Amino acid sequence: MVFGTLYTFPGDQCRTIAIKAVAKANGLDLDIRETPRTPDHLSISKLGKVPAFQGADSFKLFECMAIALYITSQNEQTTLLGKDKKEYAEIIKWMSFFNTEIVILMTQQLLPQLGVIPYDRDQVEFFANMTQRSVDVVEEYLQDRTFLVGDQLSLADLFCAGNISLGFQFFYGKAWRQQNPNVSRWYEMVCHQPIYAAVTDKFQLLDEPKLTNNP
Amino acid sequence: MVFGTLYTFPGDQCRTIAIKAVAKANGLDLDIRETPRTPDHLSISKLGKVPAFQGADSFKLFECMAIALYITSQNEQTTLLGKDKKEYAEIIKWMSFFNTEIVILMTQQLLPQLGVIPYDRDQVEFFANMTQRSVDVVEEYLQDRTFLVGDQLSLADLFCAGNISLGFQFFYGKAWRQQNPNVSRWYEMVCHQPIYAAVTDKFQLLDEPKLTNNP
Ligand SMILES: N[C@@H](CCC(=O)N[C@@H](CS)C(=O)NCC(=O)O)C(=O)O
Ligand SMILES: N[C@@H](CCC(=O)N[C@@H](CS)C(=O)NCC(=O)O)C(=O)O
Repeated sequence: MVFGTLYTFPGDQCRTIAIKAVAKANGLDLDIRETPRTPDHLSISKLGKVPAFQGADSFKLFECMAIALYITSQNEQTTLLGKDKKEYAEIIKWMSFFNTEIVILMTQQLLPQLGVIPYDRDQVEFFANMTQRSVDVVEEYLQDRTFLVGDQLSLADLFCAGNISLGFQFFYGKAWRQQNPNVSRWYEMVCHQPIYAAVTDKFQLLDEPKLTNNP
Repeated sequence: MVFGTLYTFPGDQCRTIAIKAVAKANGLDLDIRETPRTPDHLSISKLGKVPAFQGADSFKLFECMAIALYITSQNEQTTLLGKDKKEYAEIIKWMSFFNTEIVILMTQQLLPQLGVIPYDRDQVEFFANMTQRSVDVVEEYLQDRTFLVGDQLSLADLFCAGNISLGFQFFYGKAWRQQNPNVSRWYEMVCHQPIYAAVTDKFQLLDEPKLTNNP
């Protein structure tokens, strides 16, 4: 049967890819609802935030990290949560870092350029820079590393790749990829893992950025 | 011996209380460094962010959630990480929700009123409101609940109480506590748990808020 219901937006959302991916890998079928702010969604997330999740259980969850972790843990033989307590903590670290120091700031960089939140290039430039100095941490970390954590694919690879994909959809052109080769190489690798590619549209990179200022 | 080193600010910092508390409960001694941005701190957190942690191991960690979880997990008999996979996920949820939907917004409410980041009352009012509608989720959730997760104290109680304490230091006067009785009652309860009170200054609540606008 269906293991539960996941409320999200249409397509390949930054905070949802990794959740779909580990569900299909662990053999848990999800019903996907792509219409936010319905009574059943707000029953989980009173604020109407995506992603939100309800088990067939009807066990309720919000926060993308919690949903990803709960799904992943269903498989007591999983390989994706590290070898030992150290590596588990590293996975928590990178998930939390990508969710707060990259996605949040990149969103402040992006929304003004789409019209959503009010616009100001001096403010938009501030966030582009802060976003980039956080990504720089990852660029340098991945020098001579293949995976974020240990020697095989983990939930952090899938979750954080999914997060950063926002950057590859809008800002990260060939030029950017030239200055950020390790992140580019790692991202491109995660996106070609079967577990991840199974639940996403076809991989594709920008030539020119779709965005600079002003709009 | 010392289990490791924790870099933080002086006193009862929103993202550190819970880390000190579970360390002293699990019998792990920490060296506490209260001077940020030293070479050994930036060796962990290149961005100079607090909290950061280095084991005697010299296992390195940043992100308060990851540090709290790593310390807590050292005690394979711990009671603080829930009964089963459902409750573990609930703890992740509340930790992540408090860290992003409350502390982050409350910080945007606070900094302009202290001079740090530029000031604007229309913007400061926006964040006060968003902060409060996230706290409202917790107020309503705690109606007829004692603990955030299950029937006993958990890491989420300690971590999230520690987070929200920022609100009690600056904005949450007797008036506020009247409109938010469940959060007030729960917070006051966590702050009197020995594990938590052991590593904090003496509990104390505001009468009038220390802050409104303008400054
Ligand atoms: N702290 C949440 C953030 C979730 C979030 O903010 N989602 C956005 C979409 S990416 C949303 O649903 N916004 C609707 C709203 O904020 O009202 C998490 O980590 O899961
Ligand atoms: N995502 C981090 C946030 C840590 C953070 O931003 N800490 C603040 C103090 S509360 C800091 O150190 N700021 C210094 C800076 O940003 O340069 C976490 O959850 O641990």
